[PDB]
Amino acid sequence: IDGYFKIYSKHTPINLVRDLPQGFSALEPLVDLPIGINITRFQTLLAL
Amino acid sequence: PLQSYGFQPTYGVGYQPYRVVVLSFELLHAPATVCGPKKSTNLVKNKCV
Ligand SMILES: *[C@@H]1O[C@H](CO)[C@@H](O)[C@H](O)[C@H]1NC(C)=O
Repeated sequence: IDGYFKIYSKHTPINLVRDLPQGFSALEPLVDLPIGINITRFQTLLAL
Repeated sequence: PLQSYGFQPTYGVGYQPYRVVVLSFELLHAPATVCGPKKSTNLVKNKCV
């Protein structure tokens, strides 16, 4: 949002095999990032 | 292309080494990140202010 980058995080336990569970939970804000650069796409990073 | 500065304490004003620092800055291409202190005062209660 206007250069500000905002990430909202939520830690929660779960016991299910593969799919998204059913229930209600909210994501509290974690930290706001004043980056100020444009973004067109993204890519994830893994541990080898 | 380079000549070496030679400074001695015997030099007068102008010939002495004058350390110079310039603080150049960029204008509003992003959210503001660097600036001065916003002063804060003591807290008061039980009176409209
Ligand atoms: C990102 O790219 C768009 C594409 O036109 C441009 O309008 C925008 O100014 C760019 N962002 C920055 C921070 O330069």
